Amino acid sequence: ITGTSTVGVGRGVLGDQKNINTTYSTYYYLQDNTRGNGIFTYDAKYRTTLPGSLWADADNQFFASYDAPAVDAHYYAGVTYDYYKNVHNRLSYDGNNAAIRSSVHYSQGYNNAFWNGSQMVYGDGDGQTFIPLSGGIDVVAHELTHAVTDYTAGLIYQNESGAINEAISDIFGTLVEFYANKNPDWEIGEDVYTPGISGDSLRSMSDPAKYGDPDHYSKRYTGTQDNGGVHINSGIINKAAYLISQGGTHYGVSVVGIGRDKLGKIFYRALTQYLTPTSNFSQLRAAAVQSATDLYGSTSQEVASVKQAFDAVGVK
Ligand SMILES: CC(C)C[C@H](NP(=O)(O)CNC(=O)OCc1ccccc1)C(=O)N[C@@H](Cc1ccccc1)C(=O)O
Ligand SMILES: [Ca+2]
Ligand SMILES: [Ca+2]
Ligand SMILES: [Ca+2]
Ligand SMILES: [Ca+2]
Ligand SMILES: [Zn+2]
Repeated sequence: ITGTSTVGVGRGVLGDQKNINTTYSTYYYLQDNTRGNGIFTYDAKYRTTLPGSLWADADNQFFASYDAPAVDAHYYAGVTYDYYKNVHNRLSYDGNNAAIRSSVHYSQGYNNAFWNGSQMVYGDGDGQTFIPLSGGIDVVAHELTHAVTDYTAGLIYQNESGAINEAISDIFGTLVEFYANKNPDWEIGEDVYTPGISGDSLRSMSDPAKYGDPDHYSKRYTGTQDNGGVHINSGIINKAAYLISQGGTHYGVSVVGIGRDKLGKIFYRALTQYLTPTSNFSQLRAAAVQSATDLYGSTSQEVASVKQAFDAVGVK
C-alpha cells in the first residue's frame, strides 16, 4: 500500500521485544519499505486461503499474543534479506528485489511451514509438537531459501535433487541463524519445536542420526515417503556441510574445518553457478569442488576440505 514508512514495536513468539518496519495509511501495516521492493506480512486468520489480509494494526504496537507470529515472520524475513544482500550481494530471492510475502496463522493447529511457489506460509503449531513456526529464525530462512533455490538451481523436489534442495535450506537457515547471532547452533527448528521438551530439534546437521536421519550415503533412504526422503537424505549433505565448516572425524575420515563464511561462499556459488534442476549428490560434490576451486584455488585447503567432507559421507 501507499503510505509513509514508520517503526513499530512488539513482541515475538519467544517473548522478546523488537522494532519492526511498518507503513502508515489510516492503519499501520506490516509492510517494510526499507528492503528492496518491500517485505509484506499477512494474516491468514486460521484459514487456508492465501495470502489473506495485509496485516493492519491501529496503534503500531504489536504486543498481543495473536501478533507474535506476525512480528517474527516480518522481522526474520528482514534479517534473511539482509544476510543475502550483505553476505552474497543478492537482492531478494530473485536477485532483483522481488517483494517478499509471508502469511501467518495459516490453518488450525498446523505444524509446518512452506514456500508455496510465491510466498512463505507459517502454521501456528498445535502447541505440543510446535509453537508458531515463524518464531524460529532458521525456519524463516529455510523457507525463504526455498525461493532462492527455485529461482536459481531449480532443484526438483524429489529424490537426490530434492534432498539437496532441503539441505541448502537447512544450511542457509543455519548460516542466517549464526548471522543474527542469538543462540546459534547446527540444529534445525529448536526454538519452536516441542515446547515441553528441552534440548531437542527437528533435525541436526552436526549429528543427523540423533533424529534418525542418515549421515552416510550407504544409509540413504530410497522408498517413496517424503518425496523420496527429501527431509531424510538431506542429513547426508547437512553432515558434509557441517564437516566442511567445523571439521571432525567421521567413520574414520578426518576433515579440516574452514569455517562458516567459507562454507556459505562455496555453497552459494554452487547453488547459483553449477547446480541444475536434476543434480544428484555426486554432481553436488563436483559443483562444490569447482566452486571452492574458483574462490580459493585448486591447491587450497578449502578444496581439500570439501573433498574430505564428501569422502566422509560416502559421496564420490
Ligand atoms: C524447517 C521446518 C520447521 C519446516 C520445513 N518445511 P518445508 O521443508 O518448507 C515443507 N515443504 C513442503 O511443504 O513442500 C511441498 C510443497 C511443494 C510445492 C508447493 C507447496 C508445498 C520442514 O522441514 N518440514 C518437514 C518437517 C516437518 C515439519 C512440521 C511438520 C511435519 C514435518 C516436512 O515437511 O517433512
Ligand atoms: Ca496494536
Ligand atoms: Ca538456536
Ligand atoms: Ca537452529
Ligand atoms: Ca523442544
Ligand atoms: Zn524445506
